[PDB]
Amino acid sequence: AGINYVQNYNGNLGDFTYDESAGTFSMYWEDGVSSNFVVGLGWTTGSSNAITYSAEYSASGSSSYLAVYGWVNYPQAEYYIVEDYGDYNPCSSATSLGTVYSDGSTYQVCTDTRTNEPSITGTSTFTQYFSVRESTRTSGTVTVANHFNFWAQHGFGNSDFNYQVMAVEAWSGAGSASVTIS
Repeated sequence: AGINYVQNYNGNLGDFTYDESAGTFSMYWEDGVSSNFVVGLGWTTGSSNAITYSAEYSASGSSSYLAVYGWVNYPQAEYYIVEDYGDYNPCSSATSLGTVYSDGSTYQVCTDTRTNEPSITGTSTFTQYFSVRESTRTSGTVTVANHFNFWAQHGFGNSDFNYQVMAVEAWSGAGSASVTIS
């Protein structure tokens, strides 16, 4: 992997363990949470290389994602390639951009605008891009490039990347996750 960055945003709301040199991490939020966490492992600068992962992920009670997650500095954007998830589909509610096919499934693609919300520069206004896998799974390869190229026709800057990680996020309910990046 060449993992050089640990993502920890409110990981203390649950039990986050990781080992950078093995590329593994776990997160348990068995009791539930009612605030947002995002944890995981990755690289201080994102790129379009494929990511292969393997996970156990149990969050059917939970507003949660298992996703490639990362940011672009300018135009400021937060992005997700959601491989599996719980009770909430961000594309149910956001503006639809269409569909992309990659790595064995279609993904619905959507975007949203967040105003004065926490971001890599503090509090600011940014765009979100989502690809949500139609056949959810917890192991495989994500050909990031196919998503970036599709989003780029819709304004995604597709360069000037900040961090990028394989992540678990939850903001409600309980669940459990253990992930290896290969």
